[PDB]
Amino acid sequence: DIQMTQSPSSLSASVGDKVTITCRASQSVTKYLNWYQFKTGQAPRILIYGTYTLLSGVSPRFSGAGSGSLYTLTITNIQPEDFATYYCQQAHSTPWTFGQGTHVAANRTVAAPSVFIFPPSDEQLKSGTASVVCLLNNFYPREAKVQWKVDNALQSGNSQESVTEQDSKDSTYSLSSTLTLSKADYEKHKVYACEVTHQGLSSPVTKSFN
Amino acid sequence: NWFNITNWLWYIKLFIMIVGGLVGLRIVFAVLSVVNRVR
Amino acid sequence: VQLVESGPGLVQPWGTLSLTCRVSGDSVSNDNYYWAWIRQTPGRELQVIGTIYYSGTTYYNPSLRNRVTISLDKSVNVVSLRLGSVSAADTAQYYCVRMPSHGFWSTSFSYWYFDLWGRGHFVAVSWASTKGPSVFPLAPSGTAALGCLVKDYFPEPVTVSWNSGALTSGVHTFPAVLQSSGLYSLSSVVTVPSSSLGTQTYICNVDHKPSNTKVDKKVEPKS
Ligand SMILES: *[C@@H]1O[C@H](CO)[C@@H](O)[C@H](O)[C@H]1NC(C)=O
Ligand SMILES: C[N+](C)(C)CCOP(=O)(O)O
Ligand SMILES: C[N+](C)(C)CCOP(=O)(O)O
Repeated sequence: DIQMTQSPSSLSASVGDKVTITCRASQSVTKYLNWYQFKTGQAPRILIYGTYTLLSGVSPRFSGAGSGSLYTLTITNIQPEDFATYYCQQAHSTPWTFGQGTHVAANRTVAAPSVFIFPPSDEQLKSGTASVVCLLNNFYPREAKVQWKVDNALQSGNSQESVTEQDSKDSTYSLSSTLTLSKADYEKHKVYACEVTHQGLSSPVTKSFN
Repeated sequence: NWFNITNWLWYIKLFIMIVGGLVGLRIVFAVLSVVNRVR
Repeated sequence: VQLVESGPGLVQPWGTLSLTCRVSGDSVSNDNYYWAWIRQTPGRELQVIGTIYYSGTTYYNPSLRNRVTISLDKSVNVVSLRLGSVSAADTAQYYCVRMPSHGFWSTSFSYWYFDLWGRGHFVAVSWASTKGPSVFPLAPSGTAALGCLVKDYFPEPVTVSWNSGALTSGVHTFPAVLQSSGLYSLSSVVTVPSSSLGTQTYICNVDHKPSNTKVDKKVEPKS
């Protein structure tokens, strides 16, 4: 089977930038190289076949080039609807193989997160467990640290985090840190606080309840 | 295996086309029949 | 024009996973197209499972040929996939796909590409049995945030909407997380103007079709 590798694995670009994605093969694929676009909401969508040929309704901003073991997709004037993940595929051999994918995400100005804290629902405390949510809304860049502190004692392991995909219009991320506890332990303590560190914050920001 | 066959057949198609417009086709039949006669 | 894939959400190990793709544009016996199945593992690797022609000819990926079957049903215009002796490693998004068959005299002969894809259909392979989710309010205390915590459900996926589709701007529905218990949990949160809490009611509509669970929970400011 023909090995496919794209470079770079991840990249970021500002709207307007030129973006090139490279696809290298272990053998020569003699121009049987296709490019496809993947967005999370919609069905996958092809954009190029046979190295250069654009399909109808694909913008001519996209253009393909290459030969042998080395191919390249190029986005001329990258627009909001173009941020997505791109795959190359070979049609030369009997078992078709795709590349691993190049994810194109947005670079934009730093934006600090809005921090919220949500206490656990009465209903769920009746059920016998307790979830406490920290929400970090609409921030960039993606990297952010979320510390849990219960009665000034630092926590670890009992909490899980999740992060949304970049917003279609805002171009920013949001993140939920859910802290799950037995009703016992949650009843033990008094003061629950969520500490946030992020590039766009000068001092760590903490939000808390009793 | 077929999808792999097409990668050689494309070159065969190219070959056929270049001798398509360049040696008319009636000429091709005629020389075909010439070869056959030698049999 | 339209390709609708469907099948089970959850399949037991050593079971058989059967999918159907309903084709809503033209007949599957159109001699201009092949059809194919392509799958994506959660590890993002894309794999060609196999192709089938209106005439009956199939190609199967070597690593699966011992245990895969594709077939079309012209009478109802569907294309079916069966995958046997299924393991956890077969948990994937399964796309049904169309592939132009260019005849010899086309300008674009021998160019083989997947030109149209359906939305996909996710299949988890696990011994665990279905489980509907619990829905708990995340109550608000310039702009306020509120939401719904959708905890302890199996398998994926659940869909959360707000005001039956009417509230769309400012919504953030998070990816699920796998808890130690082996069940899934997520949160969905919206930011609204605080002036509106005491006047506008906010309901979240959670749906979990793998267990036929539908729940509508209203989120009121905290007390
Ligand atoms: C975004 O733009 C600035 C401009 O210099 C650059 O330094 C930075 O590396 C970019 N961010 C990323 C993640 O590449
Ligand atoms: C395989 N191919 C025919 C599409 C391209 C190879 O031929 P060429 O374009 O290099 O002359
Ligand atoms: C790519 N194309 C289908 C438009 C033309 C193919 O011709 P060729 O590149 O094989 O000579």
